Amino acid sequence: GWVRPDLGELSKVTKVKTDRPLPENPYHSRARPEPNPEVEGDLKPARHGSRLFFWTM
Amino acid sequence: IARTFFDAPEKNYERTMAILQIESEKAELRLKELEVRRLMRAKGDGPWFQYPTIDKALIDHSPKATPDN
Repeated sequence: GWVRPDLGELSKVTKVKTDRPLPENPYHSRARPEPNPEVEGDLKPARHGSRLFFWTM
Repeated sequence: IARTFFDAPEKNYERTMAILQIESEKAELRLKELEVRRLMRAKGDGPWFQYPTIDKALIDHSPKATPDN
């Protein structure tokens, strides 16, 4: 009483119910470096202009 | 001559005080800028001298043909 599978039946993606837990760290990765602090706040105008030699603005 | 053409000594005095304040603030700002640039060149933790690295949005996380990857 065995039925031969048709075309594309064996190539299906199926689901599996298993008791073993999901590995939370399969790559054995360590702690990522902390990113740089972002930029925040409103843009105030430059204090006393360019401040390049004698230029006032 | 003093009434018609010449500025008052008080006006010149306070104008000089304002000028000195402005250039003193500019000089302290310049020194702080040089120190900040040196520190961010040395450590690289701030917004400047952030040379690009590889973006991590190009990685494919789908299962591959071989399980060992």
